[PDB]
Amino acid sequence: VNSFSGYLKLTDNVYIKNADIVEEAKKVKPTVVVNAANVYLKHGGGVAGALNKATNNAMQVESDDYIATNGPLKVGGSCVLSGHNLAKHCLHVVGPNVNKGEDIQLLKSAYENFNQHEVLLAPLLSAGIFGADPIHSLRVCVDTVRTNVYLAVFDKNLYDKLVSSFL
Ligand SMILES: CC(=O)N1CCN(Cc2cccc(-c3cc4c(N[C@H](c5ccc6c(c5)S(=O)(=O)CCC6)C(C)C)ncnc4[nH]3)c2)CC1
Repeated sequence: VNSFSGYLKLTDNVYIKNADIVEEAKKVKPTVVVNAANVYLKHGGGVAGALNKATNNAMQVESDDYIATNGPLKVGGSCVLSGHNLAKHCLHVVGPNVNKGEDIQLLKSAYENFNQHEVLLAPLLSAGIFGADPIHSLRVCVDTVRTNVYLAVFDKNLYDKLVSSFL
């Protein structure tokens, strides 16, 4: 299905919309929804907490079972788990948190995880309280992702700065 609408195409493979990723996931029910995860898959705030709350904590129960069996992910790494009622699959991706001293080179590695899936609904990796320059995160996305990615950015002011810089 992947019925994305209202998206502005920036490149042959990158689209963007001023929207809440949770609301987009409920409407579209995409094949893959990307979560802006941490290495222990603990979804307490921001995007991760919003996606987990939309699943009524089912994402957290499943995440805890994955960590118990496989251990933590690494910064720049990912894992595929159920999307529950939001998507067929959830691709949990760990972008570097520069506000806590993690290296920005790892942002490229985090975006490279998107390439194993044909179509993804995703947030701007490492933006918000993760501390990275959001326009720089968009540049890395454009230069790294080669499959089709629909970026949901829930802030019209940020969306307008991204569309203006990209033009
Ligand atoms: C109608 C109603 O009451 N609502 C509204 C609330 N809605 C649920 C709801 C509640 C709370 C938050 C969010 C939401 C935040 C968010 C989003 N934020 C962006 C962003 C990008 C990357 C990262 C972060 C943030 S972070 O979380 O700071 C750190 C990780 C990396 C910023 C605009 C830069 N981008 C996309 N979708 C979103 N969703 C949503 C349920 C439905």
